Amino acid sequence: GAHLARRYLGDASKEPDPLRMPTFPPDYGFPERKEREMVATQQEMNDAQLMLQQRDYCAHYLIQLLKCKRDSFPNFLACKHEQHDWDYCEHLDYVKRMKEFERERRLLQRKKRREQREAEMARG
Amino acid sequence: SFPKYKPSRLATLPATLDPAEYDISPETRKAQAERLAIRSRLKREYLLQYNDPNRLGVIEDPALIRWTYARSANIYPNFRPTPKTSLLGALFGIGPLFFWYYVFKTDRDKKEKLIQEGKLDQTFNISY
Amino acid sequence: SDAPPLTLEAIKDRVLYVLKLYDKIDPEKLSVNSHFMKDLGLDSLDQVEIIMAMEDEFGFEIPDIDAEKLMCPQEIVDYIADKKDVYE
Amino acid sequence: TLCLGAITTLFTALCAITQNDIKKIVAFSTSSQLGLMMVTIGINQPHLAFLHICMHAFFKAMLFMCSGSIIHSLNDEQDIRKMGGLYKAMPFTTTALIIGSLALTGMPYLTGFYSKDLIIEAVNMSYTNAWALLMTLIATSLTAAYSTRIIFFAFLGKPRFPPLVLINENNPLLINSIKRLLIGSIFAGFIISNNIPPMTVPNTTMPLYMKMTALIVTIM
Amino acid sequence: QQERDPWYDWDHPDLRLNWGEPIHWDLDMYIRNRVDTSPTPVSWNTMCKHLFGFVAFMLFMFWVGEIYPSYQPVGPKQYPYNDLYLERGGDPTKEPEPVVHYEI
Amino acid sequence: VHIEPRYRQFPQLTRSQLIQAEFFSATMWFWILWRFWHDSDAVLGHFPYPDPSQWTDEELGILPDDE
Amino acid sequence: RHSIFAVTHVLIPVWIIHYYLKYHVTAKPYTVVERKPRIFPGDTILETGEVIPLMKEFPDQH
Amino acid sequence: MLKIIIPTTMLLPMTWMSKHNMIWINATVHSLLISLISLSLLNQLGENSLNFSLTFFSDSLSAPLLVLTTWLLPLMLMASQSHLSKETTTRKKLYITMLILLQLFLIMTFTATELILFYILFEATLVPTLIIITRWGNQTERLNAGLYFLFYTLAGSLPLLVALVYIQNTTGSLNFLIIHYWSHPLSNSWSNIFMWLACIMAFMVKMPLYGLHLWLPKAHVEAPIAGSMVLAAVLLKLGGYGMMRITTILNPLTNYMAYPFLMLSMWGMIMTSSICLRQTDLKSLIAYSSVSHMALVIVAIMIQTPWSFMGATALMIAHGLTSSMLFCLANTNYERVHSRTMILARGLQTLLPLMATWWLVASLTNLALPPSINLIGELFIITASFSWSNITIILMGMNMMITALYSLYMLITTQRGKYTHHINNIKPSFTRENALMALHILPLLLLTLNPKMILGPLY
Amino acid sequence: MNPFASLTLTTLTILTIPIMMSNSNIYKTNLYPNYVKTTVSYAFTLSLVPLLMFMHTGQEMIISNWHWMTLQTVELSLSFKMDYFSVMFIPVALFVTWSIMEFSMWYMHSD
Amino acid sequence: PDSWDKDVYPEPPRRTPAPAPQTSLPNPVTYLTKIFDLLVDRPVTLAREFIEQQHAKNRYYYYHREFRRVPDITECEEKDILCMFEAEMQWRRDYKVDQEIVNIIQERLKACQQREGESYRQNCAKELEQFTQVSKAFQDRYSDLGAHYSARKCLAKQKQRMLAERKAAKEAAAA
Amino acid sequence: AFSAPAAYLTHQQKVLRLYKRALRHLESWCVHRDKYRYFACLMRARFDEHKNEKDMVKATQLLRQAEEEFWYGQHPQPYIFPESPGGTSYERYECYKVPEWCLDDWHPSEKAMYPDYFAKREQWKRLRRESWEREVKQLQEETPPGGPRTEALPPARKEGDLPPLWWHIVTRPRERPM
Ligand SMILES: CCCCCCCCCCCCCCCCC[C@@H](O)O[C@H](CO[C@H](O)CCCCCCCCCCCCCCC)COP(=O)(O)OCC[N+](C)(C)C
Ligand SMILES: CCCCCCCC/C=C/CCCCCCCC(=O)OC[C@H](COP(=O)(O)OCCN)OC(=O)CCCCCCC/C=C/CCCCCCCC
Ligand SMILES: CCCCCCCCCCCC(=O)SCCNC(=O)CCNC(=O)[C@H](O)C(C)(C)COP(=O)(O)O
Repeated sequence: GAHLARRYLGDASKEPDPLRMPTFPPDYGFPERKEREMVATQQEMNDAQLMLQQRDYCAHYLIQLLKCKRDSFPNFLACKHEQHDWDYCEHLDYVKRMKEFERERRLLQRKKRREQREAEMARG
Repeated sequence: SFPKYKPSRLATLPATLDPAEYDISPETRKAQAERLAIRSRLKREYLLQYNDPNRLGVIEDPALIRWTYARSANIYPNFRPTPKTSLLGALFGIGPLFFWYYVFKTDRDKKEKLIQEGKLDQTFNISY
Repeated sequence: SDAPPLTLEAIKDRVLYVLKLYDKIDPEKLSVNSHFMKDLGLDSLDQVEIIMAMEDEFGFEIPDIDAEKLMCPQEIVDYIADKKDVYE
Repeated sequence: TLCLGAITTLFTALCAITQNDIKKIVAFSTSSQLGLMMVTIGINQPHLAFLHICMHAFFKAMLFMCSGSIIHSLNDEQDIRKMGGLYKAMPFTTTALIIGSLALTGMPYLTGFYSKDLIIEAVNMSYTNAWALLMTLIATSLTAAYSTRIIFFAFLGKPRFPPLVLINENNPLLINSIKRLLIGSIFAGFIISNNIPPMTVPNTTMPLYMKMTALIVTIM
Repeated sequence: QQERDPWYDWDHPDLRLNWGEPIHWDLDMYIRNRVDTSPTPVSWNTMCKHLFGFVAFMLFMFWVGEIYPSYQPVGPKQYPYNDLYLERGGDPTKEPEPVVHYEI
Repeated sequence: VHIEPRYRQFPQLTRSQLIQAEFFSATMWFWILWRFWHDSDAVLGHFPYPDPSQWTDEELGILPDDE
Repeated sequence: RHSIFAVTHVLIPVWIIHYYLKYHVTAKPYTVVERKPRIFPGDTILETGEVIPLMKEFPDQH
Repeated sequence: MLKIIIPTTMLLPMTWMSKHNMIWINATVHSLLISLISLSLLNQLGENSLNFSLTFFSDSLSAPLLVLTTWLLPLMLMASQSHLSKETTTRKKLYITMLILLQLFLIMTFTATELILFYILFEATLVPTLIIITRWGNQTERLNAGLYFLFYTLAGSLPLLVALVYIQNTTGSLNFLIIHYWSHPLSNSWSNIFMWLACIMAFMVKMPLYGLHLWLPKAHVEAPIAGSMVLAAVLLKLGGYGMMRITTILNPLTNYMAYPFLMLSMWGMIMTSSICLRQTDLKSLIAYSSVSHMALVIVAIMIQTPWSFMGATALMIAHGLTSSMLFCLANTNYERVHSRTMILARGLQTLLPLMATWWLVASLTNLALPPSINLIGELFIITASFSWSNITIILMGMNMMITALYSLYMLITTQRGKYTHHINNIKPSFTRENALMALHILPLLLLTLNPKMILGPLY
Repeated sequence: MNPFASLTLTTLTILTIPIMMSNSNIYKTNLYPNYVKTTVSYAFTLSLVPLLMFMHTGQEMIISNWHWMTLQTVELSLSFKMDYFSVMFIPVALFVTWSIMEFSMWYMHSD
Repeated sequence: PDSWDKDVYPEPPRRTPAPAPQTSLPNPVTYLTKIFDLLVDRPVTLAREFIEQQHAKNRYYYYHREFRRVPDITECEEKDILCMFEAEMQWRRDYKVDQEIVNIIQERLKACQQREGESYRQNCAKELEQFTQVSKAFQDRYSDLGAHYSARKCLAKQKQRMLAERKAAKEAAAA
Repeated sequence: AFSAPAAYLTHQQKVLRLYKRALRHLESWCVHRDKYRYFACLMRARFDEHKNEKDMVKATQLLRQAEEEFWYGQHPQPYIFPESPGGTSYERYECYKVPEWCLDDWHPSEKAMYPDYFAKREQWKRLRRESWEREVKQLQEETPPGGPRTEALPPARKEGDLPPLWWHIVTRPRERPM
């Protein structure tokens, strides 16, 4: 989707732009925002040679999964807990991204409506 | 009644859709008779040497020799300088050369001018 | 291996078989030397249908110019034998 | 690359659904699968494309072998309009071809599933051209369409071949080759998928309707 | 040469020619390994229209889809160490502008 | 193994080919059923897709149209 | 006569190839290059015996 | 280097004193021995050339050409003896004398240290070739062909002589070493422009250049098989060797004087490749193939880069071998059926399978299949031209598409299809023809095994 | 010496033996197709081993064994890459070719 | 091995991890490795021992040819042909040596790209810098000479570059 | 392929050929047998509805309209028998067909095997040599002075003659030579 229909048919001025995002500063609506912490050091990630696209905030679970995959080689059906944990925390990262998108959308629509209302008040 | 089919150069008209073969005259029948007569005479001539036990070699075909000679050696004696011939020769023999010369000269002038200013990204360009 | 080396008697048997299932042809009155137009009283369209049945049965096409000339089952048998190099 | 893959797969899948020569149908299916591979490359998923190559080789070669067996049995006849009821006359060939067609259509837990399903779900969840996505979905429906055409015309109904029945598929070489590729087309997807290290970020969070898109379009 | 009757007993069956008959000036172009002019079920200038319309329509719709892309309602992907500044090309003696990602 | 033509009759079938075909169809269906029984999440999805509309404004942090 | 095929078609070519690679190809630098093996937290290096420490006290989102 | 020159001058009286039935054997065995002797010239240095004496020197560009010539003479002898069986002993000895004189003149041509002696020998090569073409040609057109071969060359070479002597009055020497060490720039003037043209047009007409190539189809079709072999394999490379030797003094004028010749070479490459598609004659197809390849060589020499020079040398060697093999292959069928029309005898694979294999290998090598040296030279030239200008990859690419087409077309026209029904005089191939084809093809792959030896001095 | 390289090279090497034997007294008998089928099957089962090594330790290699020629600054060598793609695709192609050859023996019997 | 100097061709200290089994199942890779060792590596080792034992019985040497330095083209008069010949040969030899240096650096870069795996973009940038420097120097020295190159043309190129640099520096000084 | 063509095609022949083509294309459209039988009987009724048209002009106009309708409604991909000029096995075996005269070029060692076959071949060659002159004489005597008008050849009539121009028809290589 409905977001595509809303942006491409409805009013796109209150619809977030995925390329140009975010347009608001990170501590605008929040009194304080906690800094996201990373568990795996740069050297561990380099030594594991994960990839340039797998070196996100989720790399520790991936390193664990790779280690247990290498350890239990012939039994290729044993690394289910580690895979599940990695997939779960990936899902959490995705949910956080959806949260950021929805926050940006409501920020844009609220700010634009409030600017229009303030201009209307100043016009009368 | 039904949509019509119009022939083209690379998609000709079928025999069953040719109007000329459904309106006939005894003159056309005579012409077909002569055509079959010539074809049968040529076939008999071919088959007489084809079945000869004492024939060893290649049955020379005057038609093939005529085709090759017309395609290769008979062209210049029948060539006349006309406006069409001269214009087509000048076009197809001069236009491509000057067009390609202009293209390559323009590209190389652009390349050289970029080189002089020092902005070409010529790093690692060792082999040339 | 592949299909067996078809013989003359097999060809004649198949021809008479496919002809005996034609509703316009009497089985008893049909012989290997019966003429389609004269002996059996069929028209040209029936001959065309018979030739098409032969093409369907033996799995190869008979050119029209060659097809028109066939008039008796023996002619069809001879044509099929000559086409497939059947000599025994 | 993505646009070229999309147009290729759409056009070849659309052409395949009306063909009567079985070899032509399988060739157009191969071309559509290559277009899908190009689409997968276009969305920045090369390892998925390689896995799809490996997955597709098995059942494509095996489907071609089944078609060749059918052709050889019916005196070198390739038109499906003269291919009658071979469901009972060619049991092993029928079983193999049905399994291969199911694997091609992305039937769950077969060889084609573990690559094509992930390819579709990765295309649905990326910043790509919308027309390419629509063309990919139409192509993956037309895949099932032409597989259904092949099965329906080749194995169901009444005989349409010449009356001299030479059907015989009892040869150890043909049976062994088709059986080997059949076991491959049943288990290689799972075995290979579970035995390679993760080279891709998985798409774990997906809407229920969009996660099932390939199955729905295949069933339609 | 494809237009000629294939059921005739030609002297050269492959070329579909007879001995002694005149040879076309462009025989090597029409050897039926090459340019074919045999009639088609659908008229020329009608196949051209449908084909050109199809290609032009696909090109236009691909461009339209490019200008109206499809995506998911998600924010940008986040990478820890300043969008992996050291990983994507090094340059360890410049102190890039910090890139900070906050919890939500 | 020798099989002769039938000429408008059903072709001769040996027991081995029927056994092989039935066995392989049965094993394919058994594999599909067993894998779906053990790995259903690969088909039906594993993690629930949340609805952005139900997200409270406090956790997303936008001011109540005042400042 | 029984397993002669595996001797003149597998064993001899692999003997020749191993000889050529071990004693001629490897005699020059950078002729055979293998990518460095992966190292994870917790392994022990074979040569120096170094043990790689553990990894930062997982938050344990059980 | 007289150790190679004297054995040919000894081949002469050896042939003239042999018994009436032992001329071919003696000529073949001793030509092969001389080729084995000349194989030693390939031991080249990396800095300077082998300066044997005040008169002869050997570089790494002329050594492969000498080896090719000494190898080609026995092949010409093997090919010639089939159709000269009815000839008298004296005329056979005269034919062998013509071949020996041609080889001797080429050998002294490729190693002359001074430009005027090189010109003298490069012009003396005209007489034996013209005599062979006019005297032992098969059809009435041979006469005219000879004339087209002669004057087309001479009109290009007469100005060069003048230029040469002019240089001697200006710089004081024509020795190549002194000329190279004492090179001075050529200013942009009309006199320098015409000096450039005089020095270049001879080798341009020898290559030949597009527009100046009308003599080549005539000469290569009307000549006997040995004549065709010697024109295609070696005689076309004289222009390239001369251009490489002479372009040392033409800089920096060439930097802008090469434009018309580059355009002619590229567009005529495309044009001749297109011509080869519609050809009713089998020898003219090979002739126009030679024209296209030498146009590529002209481009490589004109752009004047080391990669282009290496590619040009490799392409000349590979083209010589390939064209000689193609001519011999066509001549076998001609000797069988007494006609050069391509569509006369078809389906020859059914009747002559090993000859079909020879045809396939020759055609695959013609269209530059990797990793043959043909493609090595072609790819080096293409890369150098891409460095020269990026748009060239269009024209070159077009050629690389057209060439293969006609090549395979020829094969499909001659070997595939169904045989002609009325031709029943197609005898099984002799051991002589098979040995000729094998001796043509094996050195090609052997050179592919070690390609650094035909890549010229720029290697 | 880490049999990965030797086995990977041997897998490609043993495929050319029937090509070299095509001029012997086996290309003239009726046992040649079986000979080629057996060669392909042996090549497949031999190539199965580097796949196992990669699936265990992720081992990859490049082998530049023969130096063909060198330009001024460009070196051309006979080099092979045995990364994931090669070790994963070679056994699959060998398996498919083995089955195809077996099928061919029966399909092309009358040729 | 010691066949080549390890300073011209350096390598990292080659850290490898010890095996850590976690399953009761046997590992087929080690079993196949043992079989391969016992069936291939030992006969090949014995044959190589025989070959080396035969070689050590007949030992002889070959030497690297040493060239002294002759006056360059700058010490050469306009028409002194002999000194020109010597200087030109020396220049050609130096050109070949420079090409070989660039080749060595390129081999180093390729070795890095293969060895470092997925971290090649960061882990081996030092050799990228080395290749950039050596390629820039080689391009400044020898590029654009074309065919028929010589010591005189290289000297003219160097003089032109020196004049341009001196003019630019003198202009920048006045700024 | 065996019968000599005539100067032109008669109206009956054209109608019969159209009937065959229409029936075959209708079979291509109607895949199933019962549907094909139903529509083929309908087509037969359509064809024999106007069988008794005494005016040839209207018959030819009906034929024209039938050809136009057939061309509009023809199957774009009609069924072709495998060995027909449009089939997938049309000229498959032409690479295996070798003329008999090649056996004249065999080495005597090759001819040592199959001695009886080559004895029979010598018998056939001698028969051809002995009958060629009589064949030529019969063709000369039977031909009209203005040359042949068709491609039909006469049969043998005398005691022991052979039909003229028989060597290259009797000694066809085979349909499945190798
Ligand atoms: C079929 C193929 C045969 C072989 C073809 C070979 C091609 C030969 C052509 C020669 C190429 C260049 C010749 C002349 C060099 C410059 C070209 C000139 O036309 O351009 C301008 C020249 O301006 C005018 O065009 C003057 C020339 C006009 C008279 C020439 C007639 C041109 C008509 C074409 C006739 C075809 C000639 C070939 C006949 C076969 C350049 O301006 P400018 O800087 O001032 O002159 C530079 C020389 N300077 C430095 C001494 C001053
Ligand atoms: C860049 C330079 C080249 C670019 C291509 C430009 C067009 C080239 C035209 C080539 C002309 C060659 C003429 C002689 C070739 C041989 C004769 C010949 O081809 O005969 C046609 C022969 C017979 O036809 P059949 O369908 O097989 O019928 C058989 C049943 N009766 O069929 C063919 O071979 C057709 C070949 C011609 C196709 C050329 C047109 C291709 C154009 C491609 C443009 C699209 C580019 C793709 C871009 C993708 C985006 C990255
Ligand atoms: C699938 C799409 C294509 C199918 C569409 C086909 C449409 C065609 C249907 C209409 C065709 C006609 O009515 S056209 C009807 C043609 N009418 C005549 O010819 C009148 C004179 N009669 C004769 O010549 C003979 O009796 C003859 C009838 C030849 C029988 O020959 P025989 O008795 O000696 O066998």
